[PDB]
Amino acid sequence: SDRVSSDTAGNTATNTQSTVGRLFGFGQRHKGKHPASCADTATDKVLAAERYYTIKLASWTKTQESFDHIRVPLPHALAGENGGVFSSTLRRHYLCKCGWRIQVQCNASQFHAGSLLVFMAPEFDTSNHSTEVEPRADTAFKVDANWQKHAQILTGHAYVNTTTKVNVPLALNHQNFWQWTTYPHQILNLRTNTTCDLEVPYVNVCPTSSWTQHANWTLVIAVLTPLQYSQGSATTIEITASIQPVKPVFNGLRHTVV
Amino acid sequence: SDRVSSDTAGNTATNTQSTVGRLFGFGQRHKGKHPASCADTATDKVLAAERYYTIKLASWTKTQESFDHIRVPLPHALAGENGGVFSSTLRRHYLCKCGWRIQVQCNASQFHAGSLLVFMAPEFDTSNHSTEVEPRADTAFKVDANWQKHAQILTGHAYVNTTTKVNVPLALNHQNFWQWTTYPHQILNLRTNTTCDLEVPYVNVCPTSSWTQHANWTLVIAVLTPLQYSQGSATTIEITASIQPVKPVFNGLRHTVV
Amino acid sequence: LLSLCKIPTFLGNLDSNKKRIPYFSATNSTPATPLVTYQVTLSCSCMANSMLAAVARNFNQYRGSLNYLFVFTGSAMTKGKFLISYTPPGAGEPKTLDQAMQATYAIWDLGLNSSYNFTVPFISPTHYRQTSYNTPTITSVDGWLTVWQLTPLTYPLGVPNDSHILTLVSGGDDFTLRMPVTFTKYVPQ
Amino acid sequence: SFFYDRSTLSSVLQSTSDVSSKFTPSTAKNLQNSILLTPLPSDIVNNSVLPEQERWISFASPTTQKPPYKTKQDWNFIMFSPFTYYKCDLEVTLSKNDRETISSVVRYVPCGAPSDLSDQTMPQTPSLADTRDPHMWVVGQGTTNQISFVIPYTSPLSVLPSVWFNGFSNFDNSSRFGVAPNADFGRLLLQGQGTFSVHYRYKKMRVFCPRPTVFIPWP
Amino acid sequence: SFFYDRSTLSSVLQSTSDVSSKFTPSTAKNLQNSILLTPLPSDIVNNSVLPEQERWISFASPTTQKPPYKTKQDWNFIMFSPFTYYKCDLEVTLSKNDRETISSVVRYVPCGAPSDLSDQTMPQTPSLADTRDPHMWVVGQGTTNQISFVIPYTSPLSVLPSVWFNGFSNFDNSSRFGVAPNADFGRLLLQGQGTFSVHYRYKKMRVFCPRPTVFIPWP
Repeated sequence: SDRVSSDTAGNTATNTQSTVGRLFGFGQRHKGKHPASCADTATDKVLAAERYYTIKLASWTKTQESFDHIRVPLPHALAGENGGVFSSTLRRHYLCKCGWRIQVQCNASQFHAGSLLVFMAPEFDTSNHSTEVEPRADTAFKVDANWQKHAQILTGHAYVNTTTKVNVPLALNHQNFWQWTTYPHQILNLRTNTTCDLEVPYVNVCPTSSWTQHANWTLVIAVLTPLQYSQGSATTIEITASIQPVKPVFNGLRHTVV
Repeated sequence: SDRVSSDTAGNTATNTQSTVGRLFGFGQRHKGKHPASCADTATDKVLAAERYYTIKLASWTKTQESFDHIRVPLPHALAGENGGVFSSTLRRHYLCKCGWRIQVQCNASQFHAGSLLVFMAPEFDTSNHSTEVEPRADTAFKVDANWQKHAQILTGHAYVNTTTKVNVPLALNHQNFWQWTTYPHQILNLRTNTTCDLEVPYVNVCPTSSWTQHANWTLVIAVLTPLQYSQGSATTIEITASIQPVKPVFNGLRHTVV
Repeated sequence: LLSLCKIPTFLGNLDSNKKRIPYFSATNSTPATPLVTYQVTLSCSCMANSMLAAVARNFNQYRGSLNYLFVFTGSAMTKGKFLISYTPPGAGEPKTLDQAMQATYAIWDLGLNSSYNFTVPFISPTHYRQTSYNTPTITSVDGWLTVWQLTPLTYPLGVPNDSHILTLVSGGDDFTLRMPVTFTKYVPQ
Repeated sequence: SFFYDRSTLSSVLQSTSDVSSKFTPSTAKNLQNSILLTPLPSDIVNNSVLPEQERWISFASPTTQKPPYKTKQDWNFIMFSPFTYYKCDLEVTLSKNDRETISSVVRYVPCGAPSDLSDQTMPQTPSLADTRDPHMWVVGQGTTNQISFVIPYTSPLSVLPSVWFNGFSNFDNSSRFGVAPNADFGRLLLQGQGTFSVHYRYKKMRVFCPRPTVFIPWP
Repeated sequence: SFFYDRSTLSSVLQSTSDVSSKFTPSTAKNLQNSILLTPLPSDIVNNSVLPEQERWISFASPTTQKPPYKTKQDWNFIMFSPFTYYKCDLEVTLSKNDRETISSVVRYVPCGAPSDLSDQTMPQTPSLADTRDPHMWVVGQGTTNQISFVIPYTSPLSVLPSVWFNGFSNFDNSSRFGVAPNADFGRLLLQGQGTFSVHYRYKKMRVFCPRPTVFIPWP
């Protein structure tokens, strides 16, 4: 009913029929103001970049447990070729400042059970935790390919070998997921909605970001209640997301990164 | 929708999501006025007694036929220990005057069929009919433990042996159930509602009641349409009730009854 | 910091293998005992990892409402009714449905809306109550919250017998904490 | 602001050289004679000349599996910092661990400024005092063996990361992932005999973006 | 108010461990290194970790049948407290029993708050100072070997029982009958060398319900 919602962005448009509204993190929106730390007049209002970029994220199965999650580093998740003009413009600029408008999608049925927590978090560790190796430029800002387990992050994850790990009780990349709900979020309850709509402004340690070195925002999808269904019900349950950079402004035009 | 209803009474509260409204018998409510037949100032407005007392009533199976019923003598159904402070106060008073606010509960599913008639009746025979024995203090005002059949009450039930019964065509405790719908009531249709809400004022042959000798009101749940369901559907269908004495007033304080 | 306390966070329920999960199970039957029992203390092991408890651990006393949020995750075809009860102390834990429904309670009916927001009223002999304790006292333990199965969860064929109800807690609208302190230290693991 | 506006033990310092001598970075049973001003874990990292911010905490003993830790930090801050970024001024308190008359010189170096671990330019003078940097000098039986002062936020960053920094600090991304560049309040170098405990008090404390607290073992 | 607004000897404290060390509860000839702030008799009760309020006074010596007593209290208050309940703030004075230069750290713990008898989180630092709780640190030849301060009434009780409490403190009525729950002004933990005498001064003293004074032997 009042749950039918359409949202336009450039030459793209998202549509849902089970929305529970859009949550604005910090009750703020990125207004697109130029960073006062740059003298060069920023490149902005690029319609071809102010749109929704949709990508498949993961498959939800009965094996996932509460707090298992998928991470989507930003803006990096869209710095690839599929980032269209947002990407091609980003790659050719030293700095970028922007917010995010996101909708994650996931449908099941009236006979399926389970729920996900969809949230945005600033300075949320996106590094690989299945190794004791130091994170690198090409391994630190990648969209998770597999669901991440939860136990190994409560007290953090030090990039040191297994035997040293014993004398390291806490790492600064710790994430007490029991409170992940304190981050701007929404819940995707299979019985209620098939979409979640969020939007966050630009936050960072500085006016604009040298994105090549920093993924300030992270979109995270974690299961809260495990997926359940009986014999006969659809078994393929997938999660998708439409990500829109809100009024991105670019500074420091230069040759592209490789 | 407008079928979600909550009702508070003391430290209790009933909630339903399929109400069809509350029916006020005789369009009257017990206002809690003191009986003009008593000189002693009544004890009233006892919050600990003006609440909902919830009890399990019976299990509904496919074997019940139209007009089979369960009787709940009042105030006796709550004169036991589970009657809380209403009970402990009642047992220590010679007289009691009050109305009743009741909600009977019973859920099934969109795939079950059947209906019940929920009604309140004054001077409704609550005596045992499975015997020719004279009703006694401890057998006349008890909540039915088993469903009562219907045939043996159309013309009443004389407390005389089976052979005399032949020359006794009618007894004053007769109940033409074909007209039970003339009593303040509501219907619990499995396809429509899972609750019925009724309320009746105080009626009796006198200003206040010597309850120890008289159960003036009787809550009755009778099936109108037999329970039906197919193989696989939930088989356990139970009936419950929340009973609230409306503004009870007590007179004639004395030692307790045993 | 109160902002955090008001964000509903997950309670830790025990799995059949004594594992901790954010929900409890219910099926086509009405047990004579509560499905879950939470002692109202910000010290409950049950809410030990909720944001509410995490913040409360750094304060001496609290006051106000507590919100227990239950989210039904069963199928859309599953129906049923629960009786959520809050029993103040003094006469011990409620042993039967008859006892539970004699205290503060709300009947939760399943349907279109998925969750039920239950409030444990602040009923106390004192204006403030302790966040933790060595031994339970009348100023640190305030009774129990038990959820019962009023009517059995009911459903058609082709539906799993067990439904999972997510459980969360947080401070209510008039909830407050006071007196900043350090909680008993422990070794992470 | 009120909660964090109170002094909490956050570090310890030790020196075995006199006031009138050249300051030289040293370590003794996990105690340096200089400190990195940050509530987060700090310690000598991979043989760094001075303490740097750590990414994890380690026990001092290789056996016990029990504290003390070899890393310096405000335990109260680490155990309870439900925010991603923070902003504040720092009130530092430095106390001598015994009653022997104090005779010490401390040099405060703003966030990211030169440490200037140079020689004495004049004989028999405390090299740490040979600077325009803010420095303190306490000595005598009239003193009360302690020092306290407040410094402003000096980091080039707008706000400091309270727990993790999901990135590198240099352009070739070779630094230790997880540590932000210049995320501190400067350093404290000390000379003179003694062991001194340090306290931090967060003035006009402001926090941003709520986040999880350190997990606690299930009772 | 006037009568009780004056300092009276009410306790004595003793410590044999230095400032920069881990505080550990100890007893030596009936003197602990921590105190329970209450004018009523207090002492280690049935091997309690810290002093608790007593219900009776005992001689220190098992023979003499003469004081000192092994229990701590404000003799003037016990001998003259013609009221059942009292309300007030507490001005505490702590004095070193000899002229050796003082070097001590004292921690004040509000009524019923955690004692936090934990290890040092950093080497060579007074563990008692490793808190946000109000604590005092005095040391040096410029000091005058004493400490004084005033604390507010912190008990969760509206008024404190001055003599007896006709009841138990727990729900299973297993506590020591006669002692009220949290009927004190907190505790004082001390570290550093020395023996210190303690005084109490009852600020804005208010009393309720007149009652008998301690009986005195017939002349």
